[PDB]
Amino acid sequence: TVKTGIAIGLNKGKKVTSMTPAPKISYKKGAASNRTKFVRSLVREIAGLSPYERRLIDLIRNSGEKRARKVAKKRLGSFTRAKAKVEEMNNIIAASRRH
Amino acid sequence: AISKNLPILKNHFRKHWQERVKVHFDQAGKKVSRRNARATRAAKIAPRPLDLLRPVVRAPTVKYNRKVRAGRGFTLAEVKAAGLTAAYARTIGIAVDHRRQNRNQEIFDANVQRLKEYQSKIIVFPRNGKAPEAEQVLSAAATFPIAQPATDVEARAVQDNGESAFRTLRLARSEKKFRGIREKRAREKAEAE
Amino acid sequence: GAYKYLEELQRKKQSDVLRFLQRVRVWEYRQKNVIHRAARPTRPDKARRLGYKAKQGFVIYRVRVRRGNRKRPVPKGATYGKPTNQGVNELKYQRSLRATAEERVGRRAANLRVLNSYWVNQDSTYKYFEVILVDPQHKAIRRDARYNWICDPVHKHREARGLTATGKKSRGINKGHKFNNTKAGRRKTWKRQNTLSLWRYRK
Amino acid sequence: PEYVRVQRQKKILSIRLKVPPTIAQFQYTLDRNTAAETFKLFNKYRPETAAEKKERLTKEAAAVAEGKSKQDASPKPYAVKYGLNHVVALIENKKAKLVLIANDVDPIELVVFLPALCKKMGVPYAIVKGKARLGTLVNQKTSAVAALTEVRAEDEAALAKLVSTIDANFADKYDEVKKHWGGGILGNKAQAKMDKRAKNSDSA
RNA sequence: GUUCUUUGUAAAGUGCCUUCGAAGAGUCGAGUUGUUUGGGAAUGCAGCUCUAAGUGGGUGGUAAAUUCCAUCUAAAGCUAA
RNA sequence: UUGACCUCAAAUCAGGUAGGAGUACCCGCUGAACUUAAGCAUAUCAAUAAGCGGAGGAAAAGAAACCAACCGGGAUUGCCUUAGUAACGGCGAGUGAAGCGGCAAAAGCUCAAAUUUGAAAUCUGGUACCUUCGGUGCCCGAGUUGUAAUUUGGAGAGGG
Repeated sequence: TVKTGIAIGLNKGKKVTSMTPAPKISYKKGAASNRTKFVRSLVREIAGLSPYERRLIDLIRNSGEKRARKVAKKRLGSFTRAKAKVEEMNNIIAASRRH
Repeated sequence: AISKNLPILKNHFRKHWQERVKVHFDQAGKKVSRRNARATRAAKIAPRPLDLLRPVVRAPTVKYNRKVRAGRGFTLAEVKAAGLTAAYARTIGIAVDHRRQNRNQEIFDANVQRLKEYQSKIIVFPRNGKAPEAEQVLSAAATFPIAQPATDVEARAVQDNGESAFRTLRLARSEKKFRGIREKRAREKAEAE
Repeated sequence: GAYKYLEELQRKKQSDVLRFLQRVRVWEYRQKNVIHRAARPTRPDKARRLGYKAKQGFVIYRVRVRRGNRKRPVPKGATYGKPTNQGVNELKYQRSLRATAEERVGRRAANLRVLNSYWVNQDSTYKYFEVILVDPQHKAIRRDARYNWICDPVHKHREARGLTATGKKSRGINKGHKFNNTKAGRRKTWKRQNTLSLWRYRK
Repeated sequence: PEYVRVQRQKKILSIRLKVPPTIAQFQYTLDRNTAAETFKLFNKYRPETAAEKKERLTKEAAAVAEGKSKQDASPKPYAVKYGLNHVVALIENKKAKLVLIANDVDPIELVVFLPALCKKMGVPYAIVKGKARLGTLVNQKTSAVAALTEVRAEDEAALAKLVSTIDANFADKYDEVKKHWGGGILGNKAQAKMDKRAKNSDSA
């Protein structure tokens, strides 16, 4: 990052020599796996899309993604966590049955 | 209730302070049981101090970033810079604060110096039993004092660059201020259609 | 692995065999009895990783729990006081209903020490749970500091106190500014933050 | 009494109700022919236990601490195999050379990943009826999670024979019961009498 | 401290390259309610409804959207002073 | 025909444990009023009285889904401190902090997540005997719905 030396500004501190840490796996907490993705994909086969999944996938193929964005919005609550749920189904749509 | 000029005082005594009270009449007493544990600890502990190895780590804020502070344990980055492992370094007499890390090399130095003077002074005996006793030094932390990482010098020559330093702050602050709105005009002349 | 197949499985309780367990164990409950004893784990992925071990000195307590609230005891529509309190059926229950179950099987056989309960079936009239029991009497757990700590009389009626999952949860005691009001034991910090303690040479 | 009450409605109340594609594939169990030879052939595959574990310490007493035998002494185990997590992870890496899926297991939940596995990891299986009869020739209890990644060159003959029989009469009829919703079989009451209703109000 | 005995094809630590590194859900937060409460457009806690995920997710004390980051790993556990 | 099989249970139950006491102090739930506002519901009283559930000398807390914005810091606990302030409150009466600094005292760790399978190999009990808080010859069961044994994030695991 580096500072400027000035007591304020973009960086209100000292340009003192930085350094690097070790591989703290507590910055690696967001991990997947060949054992988990095997299961997470084997899941959509052992059970696949449930009642809520059928419901919302038809909401995109209804009036758009903005409409299906306020459906998963009424299921999780995080407008941003919802945008995640949106592209995940287009992965069920395009990636699975589209080609 | 209110009569004649006096300060408006907020004295939280509407409840039963006269029930959940504790005047430290145990001041000098619990203070003495303190020094007692010291000597009772020792008899047991054999030749190891009332405290273990604590580092020199600078303090946070705009108020305490001025001087260092008696750190907690010891990172494993500073642990292998000394030459040993934590499951074995703690079984010696050095603290290990693994949840914390070092982001400065200037201080990492003053802290790696504390690991050399301390280890070269630890007469350690195995599972022999004879253990050639070499007494012990009271407090471990009061034996390796605040080596306040380089306070620099206190007598140099005159240097003037004519920036005023006062406007280097009137503008240093104007830097972080109009950053977003000066990028608003810089957003127009950023994209070329 | 195998158990993690069910770890991700014990997550999508919405269709086929999972939604089918809604129309199967709901009746399994309203069949045996209400507060009873079971045999082997119903969801090995949870129990185990949460504290279950398939060895002697091991039993399970599957229990039926009622939902809703806790309407203020006071007979009829009388509360004897100022409106700030008044309300009756519209009253919370600071402890989770989950504790209700533990505190029941827990004190049906206090010879045991409650480890932790696990959710498995919610309805309308009820919200069901199950229990993993550690026995401080069989040499099967009384020969393993892997979980030996349980048998000590300092663990007397685990569930009815707050040393379980729902416990530290139903105590408000967790690390962080999210709990500054009570990052210490409720009345410890309370008595503390109000207590007027004075010195020898009062400063 | 109450123990016959709850257990009878348990599986028979599960039959009026429409069983998911995860189930229903049941009743579509092992034919009476497979049971006959899968009992006469699996009677030559029995794992270590009892006198077998004892006879092992006497043979290494004349080998390991005798003519210095490094880990190897007696012939490697050639019988039937077992293990939930053992035969579960076996199919996940093709290691299995025979699959026998758990018929019962009160909690059919920890055996839900057995079927969809052989799917995107092709391995011939047959949902065999006998979690107990399985425990008898494996000298265990009620697990039904059996494996067989090898055998002898005197019995591997009848192996490939039923290898294709189970595969076709089970593994290939599986890609079919994929869009199959079973169950819904009523009794004589709402059935034979349900005939008097629709037969005396429609085309009669 | 001394004496009678190898548990030993014994057991474990830092080194090198590499393939890896799973990491806990009727949780999480959202919704509304009432209490609590410095926590003020939720301080937690509980309620019935909803019920995910992994460059993700809790937090950054003013709602909300986009941009990363800083920051840490819940949903499991023992522990003297 | 014979024998398994899971659940249920059965019994002056082989054979084991549970209640309660005390109850300054603590860990939950619980729950106000009087009082104060010069009257008064919101508030306050007070998440206190009483109420009911449970231990132990301390039990609870306890290694971070913490604090921070800095060169950062660094388990919990309790202590001067912050400060009766920023702040909550007919923003009326009054309520009410934390992180820093200083501080005694200070400490670390364990289970599931893997395929060891060339090996159910482990743990309860009974039983001759013994150096008896247990042990080995003899004999069952829980457990294969993971006890052994590998595995805990700051890491660290199969191959070589």
